[PDB]
Amino acid sequence: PVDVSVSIFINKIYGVNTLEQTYKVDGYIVAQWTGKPRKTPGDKPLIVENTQIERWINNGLWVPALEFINVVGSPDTGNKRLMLFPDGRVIYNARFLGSFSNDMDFRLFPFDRQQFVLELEPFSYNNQQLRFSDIQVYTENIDNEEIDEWWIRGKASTHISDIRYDHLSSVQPNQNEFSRITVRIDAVRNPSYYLWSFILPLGLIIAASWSVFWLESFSERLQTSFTLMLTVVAYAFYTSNILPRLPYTTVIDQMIIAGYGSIFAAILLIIFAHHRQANGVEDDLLIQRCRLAFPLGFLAIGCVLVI
Amino acid sequence: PVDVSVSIFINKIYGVNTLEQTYKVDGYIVAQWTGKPRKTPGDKPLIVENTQIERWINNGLWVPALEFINVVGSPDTGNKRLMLFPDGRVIYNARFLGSFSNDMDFRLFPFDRQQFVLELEPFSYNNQQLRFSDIQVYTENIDNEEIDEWWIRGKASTHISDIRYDHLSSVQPNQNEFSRITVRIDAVRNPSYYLWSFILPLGLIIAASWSVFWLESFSERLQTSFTLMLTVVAYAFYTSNILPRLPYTTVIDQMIIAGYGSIFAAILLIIFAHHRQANGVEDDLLIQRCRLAFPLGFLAIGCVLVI
Amino acid sequence: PVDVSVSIFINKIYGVNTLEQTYKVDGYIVAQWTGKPRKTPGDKPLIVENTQIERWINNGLWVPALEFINVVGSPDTGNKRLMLFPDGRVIYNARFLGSFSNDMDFRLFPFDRQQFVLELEPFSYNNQQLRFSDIQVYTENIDNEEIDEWWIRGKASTHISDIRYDHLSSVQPNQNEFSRITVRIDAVRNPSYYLWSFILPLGLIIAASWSVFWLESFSERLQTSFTLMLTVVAYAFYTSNILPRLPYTTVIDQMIIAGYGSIFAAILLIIFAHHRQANGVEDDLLIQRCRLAFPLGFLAIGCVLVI
Amino acid sequence: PVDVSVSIFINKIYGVNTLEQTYKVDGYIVAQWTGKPRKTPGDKPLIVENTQIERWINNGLWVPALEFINVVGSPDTGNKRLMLFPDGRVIYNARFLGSFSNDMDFRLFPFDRQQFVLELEPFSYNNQQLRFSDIQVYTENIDNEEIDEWWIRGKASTHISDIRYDHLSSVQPNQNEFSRITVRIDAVRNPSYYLWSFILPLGLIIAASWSVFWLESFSERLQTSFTLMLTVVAYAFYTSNILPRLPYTTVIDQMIIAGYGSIFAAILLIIFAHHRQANGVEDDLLIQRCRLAFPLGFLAIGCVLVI
Amino acid sequence: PVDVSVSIFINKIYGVNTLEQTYKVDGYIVAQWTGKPRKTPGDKPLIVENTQIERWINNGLWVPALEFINVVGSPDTGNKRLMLFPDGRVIYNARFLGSFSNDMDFRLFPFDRQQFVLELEPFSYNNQQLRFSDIQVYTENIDNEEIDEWWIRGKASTHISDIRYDHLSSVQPNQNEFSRITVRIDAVRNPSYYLWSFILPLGLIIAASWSVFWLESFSERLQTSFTLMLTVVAYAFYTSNILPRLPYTTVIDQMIIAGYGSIFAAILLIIFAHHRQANGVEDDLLIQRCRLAFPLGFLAIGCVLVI
Amino acid sequence: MDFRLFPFDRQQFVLELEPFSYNNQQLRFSDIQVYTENIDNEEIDEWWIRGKASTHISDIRYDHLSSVQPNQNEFSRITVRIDAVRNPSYYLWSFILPLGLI
Ligand SMILES: CN(C)CCCN1c2ccccc2Sc2ccc(Cl)cc21
Ligand SMILES: CN(C)CCCN1c2ccccc2Sc2ccc(Cl)cc21
Ligand SMILES: CN(C)CCCN1c2ccccc2Sc2ccc(Cl)cc21
Ligand SMILES: CN(C)CCCN1c2ccccc2Sc2ccc(Cl)cc21
Ligand SMILES: CN(C)CCCN1c2ccccc2Sc2ccc(Cl)cc21
Ligand SMILES: CN(C)CCCN1c2ccccc2Sc2ccc(Cl)cc21
Repeated sequence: PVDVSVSIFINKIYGVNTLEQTYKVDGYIVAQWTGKPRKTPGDKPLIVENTQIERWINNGLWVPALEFINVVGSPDTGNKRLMLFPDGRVIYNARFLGSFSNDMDFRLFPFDRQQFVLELEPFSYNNQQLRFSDIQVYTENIDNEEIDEWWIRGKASTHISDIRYDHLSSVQPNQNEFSRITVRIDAVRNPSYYLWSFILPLGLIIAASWSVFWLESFSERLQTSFTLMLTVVAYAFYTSNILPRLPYTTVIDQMIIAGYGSIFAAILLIIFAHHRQANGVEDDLLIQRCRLAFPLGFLAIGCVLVI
Repeated sequence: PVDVSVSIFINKIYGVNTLEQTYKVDGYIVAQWTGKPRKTPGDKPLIVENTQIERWINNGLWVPALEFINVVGSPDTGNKRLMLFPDGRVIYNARFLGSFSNDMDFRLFPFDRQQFVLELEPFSYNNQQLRFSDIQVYTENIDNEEIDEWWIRGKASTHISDIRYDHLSSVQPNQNEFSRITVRIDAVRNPSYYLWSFILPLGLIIAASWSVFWLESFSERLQTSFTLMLTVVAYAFYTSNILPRLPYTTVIDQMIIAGYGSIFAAILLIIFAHHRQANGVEDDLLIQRCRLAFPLGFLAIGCVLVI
Repeated sequence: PVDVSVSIFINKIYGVNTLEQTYKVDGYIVAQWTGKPRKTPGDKPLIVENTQIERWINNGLWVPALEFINVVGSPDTGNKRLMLFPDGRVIYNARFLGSFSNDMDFRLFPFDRQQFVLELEPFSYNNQQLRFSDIQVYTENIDNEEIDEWWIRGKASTHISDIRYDHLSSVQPNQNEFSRITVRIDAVRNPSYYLWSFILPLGLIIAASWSVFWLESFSERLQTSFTLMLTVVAYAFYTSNILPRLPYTTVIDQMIIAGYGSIFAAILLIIFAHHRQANGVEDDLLIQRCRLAFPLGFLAIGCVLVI
Repeated sequence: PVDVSVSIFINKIYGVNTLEQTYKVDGYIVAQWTGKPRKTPGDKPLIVENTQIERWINNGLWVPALEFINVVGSPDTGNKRLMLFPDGRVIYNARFLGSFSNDMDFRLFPFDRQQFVLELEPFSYNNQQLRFSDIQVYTENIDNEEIDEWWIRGKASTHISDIRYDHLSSVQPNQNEFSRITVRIDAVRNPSYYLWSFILPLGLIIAASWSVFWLESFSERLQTSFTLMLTVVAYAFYTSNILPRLPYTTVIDQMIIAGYGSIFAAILLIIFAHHRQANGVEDDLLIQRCRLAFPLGFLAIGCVLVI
Repeated sequence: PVDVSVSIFINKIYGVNTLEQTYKVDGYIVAQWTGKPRKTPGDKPLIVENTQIERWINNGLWVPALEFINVVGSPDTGNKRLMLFPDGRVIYNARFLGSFSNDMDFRLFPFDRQQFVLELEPFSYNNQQLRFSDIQVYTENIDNEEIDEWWIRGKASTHISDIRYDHLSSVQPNQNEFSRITVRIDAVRNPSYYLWSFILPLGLIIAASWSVFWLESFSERLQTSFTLMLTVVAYAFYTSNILPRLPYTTVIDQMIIAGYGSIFAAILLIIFAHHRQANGVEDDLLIQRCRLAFPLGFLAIGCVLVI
Repeated sequence: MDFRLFPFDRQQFVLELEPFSYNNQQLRFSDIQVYTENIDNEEIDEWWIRGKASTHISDIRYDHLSSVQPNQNEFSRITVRIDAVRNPSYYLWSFILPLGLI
């Protein structure tokens, strides 16, 4: 029941696809397993590069297909080599680049925590078993990820479990448990760019929105309101175009509704101030001095969005 | 007249293409059919992985090409294995990723009901017949589909019918019936994001549009109208850019016309109020108090949009 | 001089590319031609699927390369079969998906008439001749094409002509005429979406533009003009982004200039009204009552845009 | 030292890529060269289609790899045939589609002159020499290209020169000159669409910008300026999105700065008028009558942009 | 321990991908290494083109797989030839096009300095050693890079170092040092386009923003502020859409915050001016004459952004 | 230096640095800082530099008496090379031309 050692060198993780819940991983994979001894030229181990490998299989060299369970579509394989040893053992080494899938919650958008994962498992073998898994990452955190998009937190999580597959296990009674290496790296999004260039401007806009109450007239207030309205619609548009498209509301996306809100509540106040009067036309004395009472009310409701 | 058992494990449905009426499906397919017994090494069944399979065909192993009738372009095949059994039976197992086509009505829009479908049928065989179909989906609904885009309603819809193809059935008299497995999954779009972030803002915009009648002057009313106009055009653009492009009007798209409408109706009243007079310049007394009569008229016309 | 029968099943025409003058067509092609009789296993005709076909060619089976004259780049071929008959005749059957080219005039944009076309012709044969062509389309019109983008008018246009190719016909004296099947389907664009959601809003905008003459002041008129100016630029942008990019002016694109026009003519009038006077400042009495004379002049010029 | 005749049929030139300086060309290529006579079936020349060609090379048929020096990435080869003649001569014929590169100056912009080019040269042969080159285009100019994007001026430029490659010419002393066919067709951009739909609207906007001086007040003038400012920013955005992205300023791009300029110059004037006075607040009498002096100054500076 | 000479002809570097930190490089690679002498037809060296090469390996011709360490996905190989010499030496010559990865700091932005890099290294050989590396670039700078996006500063830079790979070096004791050629070209971004068309317009906008202090009223000042606000949001959108997307703030991106800043500070002053008074309503005399004190304060803070 | 195209030269000025007695002491990275400008003042100056920065840092074999120390005789050599063009003004304006007239 073959023991297989596996090593995964991860070279680059890039191009998240928020909508498809998808990321790209470039790296090498290495499998090692000891077979029946053989005679090699010299006694040096033998090297078999690319095209030559498939020919060695036509002569009964077994090389197991190891599938990336969580890759979306067959990956781009660059180079592959076999290392056939005189004492039997065999090393398969190949570089890969593949788009891998995992569940990704982006609802806390500019402040994400994500988990990029590789799942390896033999394509047709249940008593060929993954001996031990080793993942070699060569980076550093917190560091260059001001230039880079993501903050890795954890280093190395491995598993190597057994998968059941209870469906048509009568196709082969008593044996349908496959050996699955699971590799998972934890990462955090770099919330600098999105605050310094999206969160902050929106707040200033929402703040300056409240300055509508320091307009003297009423016509001034209500008319100006509509310009604020436009300002948000403009800023929502700017937001939507550049930010990653999703099927839920992000934190930024919530703040954008808060804008739409404060402004439309202003209009109501601005108008109800006018027509809650003692005569026909007296703006209600205290009410349009919600000048430093809208900011408080907004900030109070902006402390329950957090919890 | 060969019996073929089929099983389809569905791994992920993603990337709808509203314009092309198209979706992507990643999963495995398994075919089982009993052939002339053979000697396998040992008596254990024989495994034939990838490249090796095509070689077994060159020696007279028959393996039927099973076509995805409704796939748009030949799909990406990842790994394939044969399981040759000593008692004859044979298992073809392969992972696929393909862009599939089906009719899709998106007119409702953010409140969709769609039907993702697979159609399998042998490419050149009419008395080789699909024994039974089993589809294995491993998800859950109503559930994680706040993080996910779609709400599946049904689980398992199957078909296994006979297709006629009456065109040049004299090419082979009396026999042109192909066995077609049809698999169809029902799903609902998640109408959260689009309400919370598109429907609602537009309503507020349309609502605040009506507040034009609470402007005192006429110049104030008529001038402000044009800013409301701009506000809709802005919001139509924002809408159009982010939402899926289609060749018909969505619900949102109608609401956008309702905006364009109310605002232009306002303009007419606002102006007709001014010149429907007893003197040269008297704004008509009751009319510019359609303040809480436009909201009713719009809302009345917005309850016949539903039925 | 070989006779070849051809039939073309058209499964889907999708993804027009206005700039490249290009459309996508998914379907099957079948060629039939009678060769030297042969012995098949049993007496049942022999089936040769995919990879196996190329092997049968290495043994001297002639299978002509049929080229799609007007396909842009070699198409995606999915499955192919040979049907070798004991009495000689041979059937080639294969599914294709390809991006095809044809001349396409889009100057009447939302109200198009187009002609989607396939041109088939053998790649190296002049006395192998296309016997008869049959095209099998299974749709219906006027019908589901509210859900679908296009309205097919004609059904079946076929040709099968002979192409001259007079360049280096001394490479082979007296014989350079190739047999070219021409298939062409006529279709009309569904002008609903573009009217109900683009043409109409623009008209309301242009209409409301004229309401500028019902402003009392001159400062009111001239200033408001600049907001109208903004509105068109906004609406031009919205138009351009969503509509298909082209190298000529569409109908919509002209109407957008008509907007740009009426508004800039207003400014001139609005200003010329102010200074075409008897005293220093008298707005010319009749002129700023081109209130219901710009609409007529615009509508008069909008009845010569048609013829 | 083999003589090779070449003919290039150009079927379609489409999809310019302004940033990459890149275009697509679909067409056929034909190479002819006389070899050692051979026995053909019959005495009719022998036809060898596609896959079969590579098999004939395995038996010592020499077929020179002809490289497209200026193609970006190996091109899409559609169909290929050999024509083996009994008298020796051999004809290679294949259809190609490839993305070709050339230096492209887009600074003029909507009034471009460009030169689309093919450069052919053998990949490993210096005394195999391109006998004569022939290019077959079947179009017409001026004519259609109101429907088409480009105006071809010249017809046929050919070269067939010798390339030096002085780098490691000691790898093979005395012989490193390769025979290079050069084909180049000259074309002009169709400056209708961009004038009628971009150039023109911008001028009207810039013109209407100047009408700011016919506002009576000063507050009217200065405030309106900012709407003009917004108006340009709006139109700059519209321009940028639709027009081809570049790393230099186009003519349109300059015109857009001219807008930004006149409007900001207006602001300066409008304000300097107010505070260049004999009292505290007297708008300078002649200066705010730069009404028909800004138009002249702009048009004067717009006649030195040309030379 | 094989000596390998390498030459790299670089034809074109294009299509930077700011987000993925990625660039495209098309060129040829040449490897030369002297093997056991052989008999060639004639005594002329033998040429082996494309497909024929792979056949020569099946007969024991060793051709080392040389990997591009920093290429993202296996590159597009166009044509390849072997030049087998009678005296043993062998030349591998092939054209490639590949997307290569390198670290790229885009924070400066329109005034970038970048370093485009190739890393070549044998895929399975440590005592096969890269003798010497030669890179052939044929351009000129400062020069056409007004038409071209980038200004190359340096010419060459080579390395040829030894890489350790200390992970599972017990797989082969005492020998795991691979020979890596490193090529790096230095380049500068051409900051003309981004200054002349982005930096400048923004400044004029920000400058004209300050002209808000020369408005007479207070209602005029505060209301106009909101139009300036809109103007920046507009310009941010325009900026964001066209400029390369990044995960950090560019220089332009900072300037956009400076706009958002000055305008919101204006609002505060404009409002604080009104209610820092001796009576109920006296605008503070000196303060609203920060007319030529905001420009200075902004320019003072804009000289600490540099250092 | 090839001077056969004299008044119209292209030359390559080069530095080669390498440790005098060390093979596993290795030149980590090389950086060369030139502070000039071209085409420019080189009407006053004799030469026109074209390229800026060429570096190498290779390993030199020295296969002669490598048994003096078996298995280790590869020295780390920085190579720096600058490309330059001769200023063909003076020699044309004052030599080429007069001779043609003659
Ligand atoms: C600043 N350094 C974190 C840069 C590394 C960025 N990189 C990455 C990118 C996007 C999402 C997640 C990751 S994690 C990761 C794990 C291994 C390796 Cl080799 C690279 C990465
Ligand atoms: C929403 N949760 C049910 C998650 C499922 C998302 N996913 C999906 C996406 C778009 C449209 C339809 C579906 S159904 C489906 C069926 C099987 C699998 Cl494996 C994935 C999916
Ligand atoms: C609207 N119903 C006619 C549905 C068909 C639409 N479809 C189509 C799409 C884009 C452009 C032209 C066409 S025509 C056509 C011809 C044959 C077939 Cl099989 C499909 C199509
Ligand atoms: C009607 N005529 C304008 C046709 C020319 C259009 N087409 C083209 C497109 C973009 C850039 C350059 C060209 S030139 C050209 C040369 C040969 C052929 Cl076959 C087509 C073209
Ligand atoms: C003015 N000419 C130097 C243009 C250089 C543009 N091009 C380039 C593009 C993007 C990043 C780096 C470079 S460098 C380079 C090196 C060789 C060649 Cl062939 C082209 C380039
Ligand atoms: C116009 N500038 C090129 C003047 C430089 C002349 N100078 C020089 C002289 C003879 C041959 C080559 C050079 S290059 C060079 C590189 C660096 C420095 Cl610091 C001086 C020089």
